[PDB]
Amino acid sequence: KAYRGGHLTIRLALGGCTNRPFYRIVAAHNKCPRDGRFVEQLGSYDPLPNSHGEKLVALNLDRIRHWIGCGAHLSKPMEKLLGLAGFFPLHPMMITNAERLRRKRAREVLLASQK
Amino acid sequence: VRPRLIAELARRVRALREQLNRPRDSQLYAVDYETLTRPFSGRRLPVRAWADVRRESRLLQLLGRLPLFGLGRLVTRKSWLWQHDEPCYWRLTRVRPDYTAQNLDHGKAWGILTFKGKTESEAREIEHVMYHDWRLVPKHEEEAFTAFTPAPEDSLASVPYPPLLRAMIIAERQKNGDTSTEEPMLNVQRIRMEPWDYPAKQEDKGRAKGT
Amino acid sequence: LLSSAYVDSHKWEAREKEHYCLADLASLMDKTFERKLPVSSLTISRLIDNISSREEIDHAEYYLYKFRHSPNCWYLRNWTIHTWIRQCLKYDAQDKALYTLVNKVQYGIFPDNFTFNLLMDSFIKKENYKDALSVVFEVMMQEAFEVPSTQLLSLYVLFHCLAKKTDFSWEEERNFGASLLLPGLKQKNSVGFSSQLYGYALLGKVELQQGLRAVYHNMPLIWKPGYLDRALQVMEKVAASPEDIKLCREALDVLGAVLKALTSKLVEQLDIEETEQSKLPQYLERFKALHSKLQALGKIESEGLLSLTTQLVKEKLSTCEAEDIATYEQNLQQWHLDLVQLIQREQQQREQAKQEYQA
Amino acid sequence: PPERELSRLRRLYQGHLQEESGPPPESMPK
Repeated sequence: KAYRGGHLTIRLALGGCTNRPFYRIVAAHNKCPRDGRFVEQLGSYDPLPNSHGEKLVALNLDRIRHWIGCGAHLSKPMEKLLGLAGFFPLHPMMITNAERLRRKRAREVLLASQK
Repeated sequence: VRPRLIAELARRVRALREQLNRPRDSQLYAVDYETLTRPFSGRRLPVRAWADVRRESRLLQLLGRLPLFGLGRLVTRKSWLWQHDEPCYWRLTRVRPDYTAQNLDHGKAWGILTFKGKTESEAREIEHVMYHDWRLVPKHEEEAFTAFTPAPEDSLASVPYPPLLRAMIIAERQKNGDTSTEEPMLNVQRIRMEPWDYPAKQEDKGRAKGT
Repeated sequence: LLSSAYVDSHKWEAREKEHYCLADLASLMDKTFERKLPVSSLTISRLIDNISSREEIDHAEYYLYKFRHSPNCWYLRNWTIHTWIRQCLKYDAQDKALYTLVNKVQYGIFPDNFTFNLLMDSFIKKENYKDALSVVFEVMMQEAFEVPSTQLLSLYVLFHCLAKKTDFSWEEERNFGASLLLPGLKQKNSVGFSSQLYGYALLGKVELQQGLRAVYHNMPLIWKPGYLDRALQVMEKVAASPEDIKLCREALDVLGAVLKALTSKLVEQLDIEETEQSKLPQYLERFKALHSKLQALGKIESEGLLSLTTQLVKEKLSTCEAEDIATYEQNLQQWHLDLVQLIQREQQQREQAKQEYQA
Repeated sequence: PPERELSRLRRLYQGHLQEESGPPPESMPK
């Protein structure tokens, strides 16, 4: 199928059931549906903690590098996941959110002290 | 396959009618200053431009008042003047006015760019000519305006690898027998960071379609 | 002020011209325009050459307007603008020349310095200093003070008009300040420095009362604050100048009056920078200290601005006129060569087109 | 950031500014 323009992107396709999400990290044409046709599955991400209190992320790093070297873009959640893995630098927005949460918690602690 | 000739005829007719009914700059880039909407389409301009649209001048609103449409004069932008301290300007070389405009205040321009004191080699088409953001450098001020001392632009030559990728590089190095203690390192000298407001290529840009 | 030789029209009237009826050329332009086709610069040049009456000036105005609003507006040649101004002067139509000059956007009249001087001097001879001042302001708007003759004439007109003006608006402040700063910066004498000081004072008053945008918007002026500071720098420079350069008492009085009156929308400046309204008292202190210094050094001139400009004109206008006349004759020769080239080119296309047509 | 850059931003965003935030807490508040 020929799309007008478009590009490959590595992103998260949502599967699982209601109230139980699961993600497949896939390289797909950006114009394709979220859970539709893809070029290759590059990993998985279970966002729910398991019995060991862990969020399991599988990354096919050889193929991720290959597809990035073939001109594939990255969705922002995928960049954040790769930053958490140590494969990429921590995304700026994660740092900014961490600082914002620090400031909010400091404000709450100051409220507690004031009371 | 049954030939589809009506489709071809329609395509050719549409192409001919679009290249004969081209909307002009005076029509496309006119603005109603009271409501800040384009009369051609009726679409409102973004809020962050409103004040400038009421205060600043378009490029050819300046060039129409000059001999030869101001070829060779220096033109800067309000946004550049606010954003950057180093001189940013265009040296005009070619101007194509929109003769259909009543005040000849629309058209296209070409020139050589100096951005943050760094001058380019060749002259290319100027973008954002229709923006209300343009100022003309007075002749008696050019010497003071163009003055710039290039500061030492010594930035980082290299950066560390991300933790996991560094670990893999080192692990592969040790597996292949090499025992070097030198840190894996990413070269960033050839990755030059262009400011987001640097002029883009107006030649590659599109145009609003007549309708 | 300009001699008869400067304003003499004999050499222009001796140019080679192809005779046409303006009706025929007007009809050909009309057809070309209704067909949405471009008109040559040669056609409008011929039309402007062949004006032969005061009604033909009215028609040539209309066709200048239409050429300006045509695809080849940029190609309006300088000899055509000079000839348009010459014809307007010849058939007692200075008002029409001024109308096309002020609405230069609609008509494309961008004269050279010789033509500005011709128009301004005609107005001065007829003692029409209001229209001469209008021409001075049009010179200022086009930043055409590159020739000393224009500078001297403009300064004379400006000081003449200022000697008799009391009720005085802010747009007028801006215009007079720019028109006195631009020629003043090019004159390295007492007239030039006094004009610089006076114009900086006026522009600083405009900046302080109405805002800096009121100063620089649609003007040949910079968008940096500190015009009163620049006036004080003019005073400081004069304090450290050779013996000959002095400063007129009238310009100093104007600056003092402006400061004494001043000390009695989007924000364009950074909030870390000090405003001019917060510097006015230091401007007063500096003005008084510098006034005392200049009075001690004998660098204050008592002659009025108008009289001292008058003697400067009587001293230098002759040489400036000689230089201008030489350049003017060179320009006439070059214009003749270019016009014959254009005529040859169009004759060639017509012949080639007929050759193609016979096939 | 330097004060000049902050002033430049305050000029760029006249009337649409929120309270300027200082350096964040060094550690996560408890």
